[PDB]
Amino acid sequence: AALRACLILTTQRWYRHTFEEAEKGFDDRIHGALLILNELVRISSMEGERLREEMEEIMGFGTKPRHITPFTLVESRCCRDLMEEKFDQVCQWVLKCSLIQMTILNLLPRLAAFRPTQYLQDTMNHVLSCVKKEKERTAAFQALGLLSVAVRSEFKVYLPRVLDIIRAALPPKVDATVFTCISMLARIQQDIKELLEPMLAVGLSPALTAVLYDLSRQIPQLKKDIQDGLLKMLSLVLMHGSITLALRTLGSFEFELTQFVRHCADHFLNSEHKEIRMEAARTCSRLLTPSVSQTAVQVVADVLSKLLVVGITDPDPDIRYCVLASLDERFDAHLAQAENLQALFVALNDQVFEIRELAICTVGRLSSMNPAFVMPFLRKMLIQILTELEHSGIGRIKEQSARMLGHLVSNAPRLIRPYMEPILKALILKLKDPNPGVINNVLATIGELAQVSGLEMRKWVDELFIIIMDMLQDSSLLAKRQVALWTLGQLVASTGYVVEPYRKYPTLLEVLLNFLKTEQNQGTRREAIRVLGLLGALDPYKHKVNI
Amino acid sequence: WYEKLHEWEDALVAYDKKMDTNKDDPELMLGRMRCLEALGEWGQLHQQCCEKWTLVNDETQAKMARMAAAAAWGLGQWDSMEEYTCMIPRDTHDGAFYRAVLALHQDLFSLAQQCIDKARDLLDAELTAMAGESYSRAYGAMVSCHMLSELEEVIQYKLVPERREIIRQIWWERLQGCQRIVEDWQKILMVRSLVVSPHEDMRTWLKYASLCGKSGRLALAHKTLVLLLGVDPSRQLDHPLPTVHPQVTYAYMKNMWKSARKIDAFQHMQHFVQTMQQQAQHAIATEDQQHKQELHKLMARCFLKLGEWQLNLQ
Amino acid sequence: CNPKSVLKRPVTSEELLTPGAPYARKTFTIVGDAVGWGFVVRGSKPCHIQAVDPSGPAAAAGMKVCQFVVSVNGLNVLHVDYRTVNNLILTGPRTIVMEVMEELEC
Ligand SMILES: O=P(O)(O)O[C@H]1[C@H](OP(=O)(O)O)[C@@H](OP(=O)(O)O)[C@H](OP(=O)(O)O)[C@@H](OP(=O)(O)O)[C@H]1OP(=O)(O)O
Repeated sequence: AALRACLILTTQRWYRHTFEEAEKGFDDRIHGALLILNELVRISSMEGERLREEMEEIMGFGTKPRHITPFTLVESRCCRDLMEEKFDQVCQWVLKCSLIQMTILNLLPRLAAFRPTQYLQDTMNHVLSCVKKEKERTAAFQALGLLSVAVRSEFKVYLPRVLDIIRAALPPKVDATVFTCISMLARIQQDIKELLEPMLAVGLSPALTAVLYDLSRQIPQLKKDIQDGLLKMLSLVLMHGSITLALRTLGSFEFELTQFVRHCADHFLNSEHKEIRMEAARTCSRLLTPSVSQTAVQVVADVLSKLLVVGITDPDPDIRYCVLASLDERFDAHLAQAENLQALFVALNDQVFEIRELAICTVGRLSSMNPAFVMPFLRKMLIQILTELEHSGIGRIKEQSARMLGHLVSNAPRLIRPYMEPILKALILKLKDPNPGVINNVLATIGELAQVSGLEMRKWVDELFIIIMDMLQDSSLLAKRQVALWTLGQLVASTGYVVEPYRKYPTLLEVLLNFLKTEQNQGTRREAIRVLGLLGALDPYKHKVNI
Repeated sequence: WYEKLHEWEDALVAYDKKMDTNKDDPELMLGRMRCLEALGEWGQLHQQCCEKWTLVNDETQAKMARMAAAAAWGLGQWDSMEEYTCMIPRDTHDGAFYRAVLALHQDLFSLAQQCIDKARDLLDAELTAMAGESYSRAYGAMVSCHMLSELEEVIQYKLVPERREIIRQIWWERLQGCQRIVEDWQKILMVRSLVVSPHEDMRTWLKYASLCGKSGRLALAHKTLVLLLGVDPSRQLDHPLPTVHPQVTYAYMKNMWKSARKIDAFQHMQHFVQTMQQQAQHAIATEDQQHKQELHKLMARCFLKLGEWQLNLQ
Repeated sequence: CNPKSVLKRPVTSEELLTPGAPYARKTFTIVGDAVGWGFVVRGSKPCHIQAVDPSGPAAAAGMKVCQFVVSVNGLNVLHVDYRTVNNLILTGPRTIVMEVMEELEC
């Protein structure tokens, strides 16, 4: 493993030495010899590594952006000889050598892809012997699938041994490796038609669902048959930890379901387990896809009611957090009910900030749609946000209030456009207080306030450049300058200050160029370039005049 | 040698001698494309690149792809610019800029944003190395990132119609600080064409037309004036010049005086000042705040030219 | 002057429909990139591929120039204009499921 890491770095950025050292042991020293060869084979040929990664593991270009964006060779020559030597060792050391057997399976997957049929038949036969052997069934399971990846003709008829082995073993019952072999060998269309029945009795594991999901998307031979078994098993699962996995399967991808949603409001109201309630909120929201006929309009407003009650009175915020997170901007068509508002109104005055932060953003679009009661209530809350800034001399409290302000303006820009005076004046005085946490939030809020008030924030830019420039130029503290740089270019793309600041401040051009070499973060560098473009491309002579 | 001096008019004739007399390797033809692009003659460049696009090496057309795309963009033929765009290398600054402006035309706002961000990191490497020597050396790349920020404002222009009165005000004041170079203004003004037509803002194009004539080629400055009028006054001389757009026709009469016509311009100037006096009067509506003062200011310039030109002629 | 054209075959719509021909059908799924897929289709009736970016994702997963398409993301587009196919692929998801005629060197 250490040699492979060193070899990988060299390959990304000694081939003769590696080949010569391996040949010394080829002419106790069984697992080590294959391990070195396997690392060299993997580095030389990484095509088979994708299959191993997949086995271990198992929206749109035309969308309008949001109006208010918040802050973010030698080895190849010695290939046939190595393959011939490897075949002899496997055939000879078939049962008399488990350290060698463990390394043999790893070497076989690399050799099959690199060297593609006497060798293929012998490798499958050796894997077949190790299929029923101890400590080799799991390793040999992917060995058969690797052969089918290299050539479909090699496993045209010999792949059926894997299906035959799992034909009676799966129904009888180590089930994780059984599903992996089928998925690896899947990539003809009639074998999986009836072989899925043994996999049903194998067990309820994430690997089985992940493998089945991949097969349907990659190879939809019989989508209806695949959806028949998947839907039938899920329905009977809830008829009586195992149940939690079944709920995730339905919420993973789309299916072809009004009987589940009516009963979907029972587990979190009766089961005392905290883990199951976490997924209960998520599966309800994603299962309401069909949302003009008075057959589903009434029921959809009913299933939404249960989540709202749970999301405010649950003992732990973790269950409440996922309730509101699931109810995204998509559900704006069903959150306008007056009775449903009371659940959201209480969420503003909640114990934890994680729920309040999302609640104020959620009601921001709700306030623009239902301002009958939200608008009078938010007037008192806004004053308390500013009240804690000055009346209480605590740096932790001020940071909390400022962050909530950004969510409100970034979601309801129209209401805040003429009300810049109570906010901008307070924030400016905050920046000149005679705690780095508060600074990173007021600057982000100001940048968001500069987008809504186009050409209106004109009398404050003169006094706002000084505050920002001191945070960048002659910065005694190496704090986060990304926020200051981002808002500096955000209040000049709307106000219109482009060429004039280059004269009043004959240092802005120099300091921005210095950030290219000193700073190393990719996001920060792409923002300094944008500020340069927004300011302009003044000729070099005027730069000399400005000194 | 002429290309290294940024002198293209005598560079093109040099390649003509080496090509028209005898065809040679595909290196002289590629040299002309670098000269036609700099001059700004998209009509001649488009026919050469399209005809030669087939019988060239695959590696050879990689260099030609960037120049051929600009000619299609200048002519407004977006149907063929797509084919030329997909052959520019995707790991270069120019390879992402030309496929970013292509997304704007077909209304792909999400795809265009990634390309703009992708082009900034590619230009980052080229800008930091040049900035380490002096600011003057690092100016050819700064004008490139200036155009990158203009594409973002194009996205905002197409989305919110309420801001299409200050977007075409930053573009004016930001261009004033830029160096007065015909090549620099040609690229920047071409970016400001996917949304705003030349007839939508003659104030910027009139300043560009004057720059071309004063320090560069008079031929380029002449075709940019007939475009604004919509008709070519050079075709018919007996007919009077167009009366509408007094500012545009005022600059046209100065162009005739500069190049060859010191007598026809004087005759047309007399008829222009005569008609403006009648246009100034007989106006029941009162616009003394802006229109009347602006009209009177133009009259002083027109009368001043009459005195100077008549003394020169007589 | 404006069009260029690449494929030697003038028309192949009727031959494509006929079962007897050297071509073997293949389905290619192309994943989107940070700057685009990098392929152009400019065939009136058959909607043949016009050009492919050699460094683009399409060229990595086959997608040679001399190919014809009949279905995109499931929908059958065997007989439509090239412009209509361009609208469909852009309005679809980032990942595009495509079928390539892939003539066998004939
Ligand atoms: O070079 P000229 O033929 O003498 O014309 C100049 C020139 O105008 P153009 O841009 O149309 O060439 C000046 O502009 P620049 O030198 O800055 O480019 C302009 O001055 P302003 O930009 O300040 O308006 C000035 O106008 P004016 O006479 O009002 O001083 C105007 O002179 P004429 O109108 O007399 O030709």
